[PDB]
Amino acid sequence: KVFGRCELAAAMKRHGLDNYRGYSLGNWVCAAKFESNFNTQATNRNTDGSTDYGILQINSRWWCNDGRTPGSRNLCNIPCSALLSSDITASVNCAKKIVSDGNGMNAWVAWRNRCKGTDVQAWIRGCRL
Ligand SMILES: [Cl-]
Ligand SMILES: [Cl-]
Ligand code: NA
Repeated sequence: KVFGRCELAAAMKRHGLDNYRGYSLGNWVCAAKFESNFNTQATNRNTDGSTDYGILQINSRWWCNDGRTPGSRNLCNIPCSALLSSDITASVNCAKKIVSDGNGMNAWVAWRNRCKGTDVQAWIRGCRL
């Protein structure tokens, strides 16, 4: 599914991401925009043979099992395909664990390079929440 900006803001808010570990909602919406363009079916292969999955491009080397990344962990205890559902719950619950692990949202390269230090508020501007 391809969310709209405010639709996705509202789903993330309902799932408890607004202010999670001190990151306001605009941060999570900006990151989804630049990681997946709000498309829950996005996949992308990395140089090391791992793959990133879903609206927040979560990586199979650590976080989910796709049966094809030798020597990887599955720290969110899910198959990676669960992260491509039109229901973002699986992605959000795994992201909360990632963002809790010490390095915050710097885990998301596109957040670091395209959202960090910008007016992330703008991403929720105009939405009724
Ligand atoms: Cl915000
Ligand atoms: Cl932090
Ligand atoms: Na894995």
